[PDB]
Amino acid sequence: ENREVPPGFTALIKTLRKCKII
Amino acid sequence: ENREVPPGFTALIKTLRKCKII
Amino acid sequence: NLVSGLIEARKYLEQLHRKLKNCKV
Amino acid sequence: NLVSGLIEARKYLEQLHRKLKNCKV
Repeated sequence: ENREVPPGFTALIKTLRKCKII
Repeated sequence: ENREVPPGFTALIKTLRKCKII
Repeated sequence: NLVSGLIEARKYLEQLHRKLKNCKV
Repeated sequence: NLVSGLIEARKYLEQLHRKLKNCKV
């Protein structure tokens, strides 16, 4: 994806997972 | 992108924070 | 594919939001 | 942008993603 709902979102959520939140 | 990062992200974040409580 | 990416990103976001809503507490 | 939210949503997205990145584990 490279217009709307940008990679930054998916990356944030992935980072949140990596951080061990869920 | 005209409408980058939609209200849906805010609703997600809100529900995430709610679910987390902390 | 651009639109595939968009709808999939939307589906992913929506599904996460739905779960995190259903969590309720 | 005229749509509103965008700049604040972006700022929050970045700030939160960066804060989460600093979690490092």
